[PDB]
Amino acid sequence: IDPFEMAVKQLERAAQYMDISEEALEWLKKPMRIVEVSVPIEMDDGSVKVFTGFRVQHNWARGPTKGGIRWHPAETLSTVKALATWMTWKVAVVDLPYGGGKGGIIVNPKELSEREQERLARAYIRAVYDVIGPWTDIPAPDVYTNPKIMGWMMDEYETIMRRKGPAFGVITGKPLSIGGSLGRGTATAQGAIFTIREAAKALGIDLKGKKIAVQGYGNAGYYTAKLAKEQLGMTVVAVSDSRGGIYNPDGLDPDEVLKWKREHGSVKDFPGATNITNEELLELEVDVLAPAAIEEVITEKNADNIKAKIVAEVANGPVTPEADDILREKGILQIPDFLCNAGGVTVSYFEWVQNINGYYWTEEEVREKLDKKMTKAFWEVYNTHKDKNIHMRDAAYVVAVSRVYQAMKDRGWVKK
Ligand SMILES: NC(=O)c1ccc[n+]([C@@H]2O[C@H](COP(=O)([O-])OP(=O)(O)OC[C@H]3O[C@@H](n4cnc5c(N)ncnc54)[C@H](OP(=O)(O)O)[C@@H]3O)[C@@H](O)[C@H]2O)c1
Repeated sequence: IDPFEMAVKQLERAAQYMDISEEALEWLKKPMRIVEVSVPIEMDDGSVKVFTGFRVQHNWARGPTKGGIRWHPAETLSTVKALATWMTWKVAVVDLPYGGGKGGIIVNPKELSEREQERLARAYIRAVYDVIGPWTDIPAPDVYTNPKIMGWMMDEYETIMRRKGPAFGVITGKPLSIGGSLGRGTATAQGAIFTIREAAKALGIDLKGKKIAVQGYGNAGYYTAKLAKEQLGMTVVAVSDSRGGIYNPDGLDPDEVLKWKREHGSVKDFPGATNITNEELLELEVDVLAPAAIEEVITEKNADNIKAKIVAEVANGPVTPEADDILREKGILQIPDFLCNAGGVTVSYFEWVQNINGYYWTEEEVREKLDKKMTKAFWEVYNTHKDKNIHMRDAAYVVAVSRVYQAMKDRGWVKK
């Protein structure tokens, strides 16, 4: 509807910058498989309640589809389809043998208990077994789905499969006790850190004691700031949550910021730092900028006032396309949000590899492998963005869609 057609429009805006076939563009627009299921559960009161579950596998030319599961009351098939179409290219940009998928249940998990959550997860797996699998479709954690739910669903899948294969590999984000992966907690942020270091290297600027402004202070934002300070030599000077923000040119301690927010519910009035708002945060003179909160933080109204040299879109959708154009014509190097947030997808791929191989990597090995994947993804995007003189998002889209086109042409799906 709205989101699916938005994804289709983004795909066409990418395709007009590359030599793709018309039949391939049409094939990419239509998701390969959509599964609607009536997921039944027995409520805690003894009644039976049926929810609507969606499993959309957008494409599997490059390999088994990889996609999250979302439990949000406002879910429609359009949102699932668009998101699946979108992490198709997420797994494409970072060179994974994956397709894109999305799972969803039209449900309000706020008033579902632990028993109800377990039953709903188990019943969703019972409904969507025939269309999933370790080599076919790998669900992953997403909004309102925590690794406890995935332990439950892996249990159900191994129960139904009778443990004939690598059950652990059917889904990702499982608890560390049963087929979990190290680096899953700090994954997206750490991959964003590798991309930030690579962008600084490409731009020609060194990160020793530079300035980074991080907007949004969820787990991802705190990890991004902490890892940037610890590794890159970043002197973070300002961080904001939804409620408010702080500024301190002397540098910040992300551990202290997290402690303050936990103690007081927000980062408001952190000691030693002036209280500022998010719009104050966006225009600050920093070297790196990283938005990690609600989508479309940067708008056309506040794009020409950005002074940061590098923008790392840690959060999804944070910059409007015309604001992206403004930042491009300002000499500001960006990082596409789906290219930036590819750390979680890369570590989920790593977890799947560990499950399939039966061998579990250390946090060290995971870190170096994520480093390699993230660096090659960013460098491919930047090199296409240099050769074709196109935007960051356009370059990443070109890389992803070119890979998917090559996968289909090799599979024979599209003869042209
Ligand atoms: N792109 C991908 O494919 C992919 C794959 C994996 C992960 N990811 C990313 O990584 C994140 C993984 O999700 P997450 O689980 O880490 O989100 P999270 O922020 O840890 O959410 C956990 C939720 O569980 C509840 N909770 C926490 N502790 C609890 C306790 N002791 N008892 C009861 N409830 C508790 C919390 O709400 P209450 O406290 O109110 O219950 C909270 O909302 C996602 O946000 C996603 O963006 C992405």
